[PDB]
Amino acid sequence: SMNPPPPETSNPNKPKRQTNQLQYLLRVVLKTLWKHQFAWPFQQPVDAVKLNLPDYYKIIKTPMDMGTIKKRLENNYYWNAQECIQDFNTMFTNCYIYNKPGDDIVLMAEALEKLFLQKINELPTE
Ligand SMILES: CO[C@H]1CC[C@H](n2c([C@@H]3CCCC(=O)N3c3ccc(F)c(F)c3)nc3cc(-c4c(C)noc4C)ccc32)CC1
Repeated sequence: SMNPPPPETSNPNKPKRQTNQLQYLLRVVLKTLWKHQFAWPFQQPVDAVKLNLPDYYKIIKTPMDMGTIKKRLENNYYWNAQECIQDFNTMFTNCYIYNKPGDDIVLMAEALEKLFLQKINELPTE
């Protein structure tokens, strides 16, 4: 099987706005997770061809990753902060769907998710 194309990251037909919460999601939340020791597997779409995982995209139909999330933020793809938070959650739960619970990559995603939730609790008002 081929890989699917990556998720859309820009849509000129979607309205665009800057908000304090979206800026925080980019400049603090995403940046902190990006620099975490376990970030590398989550920095781009899963290359199931390279990883020899022919069933990945048979099981995962809503792929999401931090490279896509960051591009979405940079392209003003999200109107509401909750849309971005949803994509982070999708990334984590995809890992928990595809992989067996004791697997190293699941433990790594759990560590990233714990830090994510801490940073989301510091989201500013507005
Ligand atoms: C830019 O090149 C990429 C970097 C991440 C590489 N990678 C790796 C590399 C190569 C394969 C073996 C290995 O140990 N990897 C690795 C290497 C260094 C790390 F710091 C690390 F956390 C993992 N493992 C990946 C696992 C996943 C994954 C996700 C997310 N959900 O389910 C699975 C399976 C995704 C990517 C993985 C694949 C090539």
